[PDB]
Amino acid sequence: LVHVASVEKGRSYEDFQKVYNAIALKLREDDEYDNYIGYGPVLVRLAWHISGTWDKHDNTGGSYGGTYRFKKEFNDPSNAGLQNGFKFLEPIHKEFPWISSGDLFSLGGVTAVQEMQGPKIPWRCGRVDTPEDTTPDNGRLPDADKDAGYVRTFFQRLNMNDREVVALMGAHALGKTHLKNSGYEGPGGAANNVFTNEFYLNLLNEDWKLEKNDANNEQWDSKSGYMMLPTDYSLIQDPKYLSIVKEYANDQDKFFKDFSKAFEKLLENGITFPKDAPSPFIFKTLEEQGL
Ligand code: HEM
Repeated sequence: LVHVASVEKGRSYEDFQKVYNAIALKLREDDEYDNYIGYGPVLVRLAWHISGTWDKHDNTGGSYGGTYRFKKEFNDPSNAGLQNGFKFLEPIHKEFPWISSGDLFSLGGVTAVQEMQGPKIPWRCGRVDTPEDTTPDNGRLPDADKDAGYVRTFFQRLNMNDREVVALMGAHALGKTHLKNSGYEGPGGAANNVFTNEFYLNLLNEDWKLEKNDANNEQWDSKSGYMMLPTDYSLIQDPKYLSIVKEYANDQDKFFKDFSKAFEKLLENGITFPKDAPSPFIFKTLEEQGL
């Protein structure tokens, strides 16, 4: 099963920087969402969920086909809450109807990371919408109540190794769990709409207690009001993951560079780029443009 990137007809870097900027300006404007967290975190989770359905064995799933727009995937229990991200991006799609759905959802996550002061994430265009019957079945996104061996095995299906898994999980410094969406409640730190390495610092430095929440699920909670999923906490229970947690807690730049590479890879899994494809784009932030 081969998915070849096909650039939206006649488009180039400037076109996609315009779409970036529209997303970024709306991120700035719609600041009230989720008790003033803003839409940045949910856009990052949307880009990950539309990509995290990929299966390396048969190239099903993945960001290419934009299939989150179809009911079966939109209504996956694992995707509860991401409707808010889709609705955010709808007026953007209306203004730029030429962009593919996969390109929009993945660009929304790149834009959110960068606007939240995260690393630059190179991004490539050319995902092509595919029909409803190419939508992957529910059940391909991971469970949160599991341990390190589950996490490790899960991510082999996405061709991610230990370092890439630990780097990607640093996105859990962003946003929060919502009890009605996932049966978990609370944020993982204090700066949860700024992209930093706080997730690793908090795993190492907080005093975590294993508690039950109001949905009767266990999670790790700290007296500062932070929380970790069981799969988050597994990163300090496993000695291989713990080493990498310590590395990223002690080196902000290294985390940013490893995250950028793993996140681009996540967003590009499944896609074949022609040798003649444009090189990846690195968008300027609004701040860098004086906008
Ligand atoms: C073992 C792997 C993972 C599990 C089990 C997991 C699970 C969760 C759960 C249960 C939530 C809460 C959803 C809610 O209640 O609204 C969450 C939120 C989130 N996840 Fe993950 N996740 C994983 C990996 C990742 C990855 C790889 C990324 C991106 C790189 C990511 C980004 C996020 C973001 C940014 C949020 C906050 C969303 C919000 O505030 O609306 N997750 N995740």
